[PDB]
Amino acid sequence: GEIAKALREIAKALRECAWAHR
Amino acid sequence: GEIAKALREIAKALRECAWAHREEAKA
Amino acid sequence: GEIAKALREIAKALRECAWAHREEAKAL
Amino acid sequence: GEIAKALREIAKALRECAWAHREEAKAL
Amino acid sequence: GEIAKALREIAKALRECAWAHREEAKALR
Amino acid sequence: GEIAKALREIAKALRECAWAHRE
Amino acid sequence: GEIAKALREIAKALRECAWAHREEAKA
Repeated sequence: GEIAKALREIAKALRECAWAHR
Repeated sequence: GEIAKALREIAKALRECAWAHREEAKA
Repeated sequence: GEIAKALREIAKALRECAWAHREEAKAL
Repeated sequence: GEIAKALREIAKALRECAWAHREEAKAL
Repeated sequence: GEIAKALREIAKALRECAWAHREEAKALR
Repeated sequence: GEIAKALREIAKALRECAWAHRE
Repeated sequence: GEIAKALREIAKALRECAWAHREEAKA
């Protein structure tokens, strides 16, 4: 579903926020 | 749908927040 | 719809958090 | 609706997180 | 509702993240 | 509900993000 | 459900964000 896909996109962005902290 | 579209906008904003932190790490 | 509008408000707030943090990075 | 109200509360809290950074930006 | 209650719990957690950021920044003086 | 449980998990994770900077 | 699974993925990402911030603070 499109909503689930967007939520996974949100998670991916948050993983970027954590990896930026590298 | 517009809910999914708004959620994608949130993801986009969070990628900004990632970009800002990278600029923080380099500063 | 009201939920979509609230979600966009969340996105706006997060753009406001990115802006504020860039200013921290520039203040440092 | 209650869900939209809670989502707006989340946006408001995130504007607080921005505020916290701005106060820092003006200090630092 | 349970979903709304959980979302409010998220808002509360974020207000805690704002408070913590403010104190961390002040702890670094 | 499963969605409500995951949302509470998100809240719990955010409290960890707060404790990290308290730490 | 797929939505609940995605939300749990978001929670997991935020737990990453706490681990990363904690190490930043200790570094």
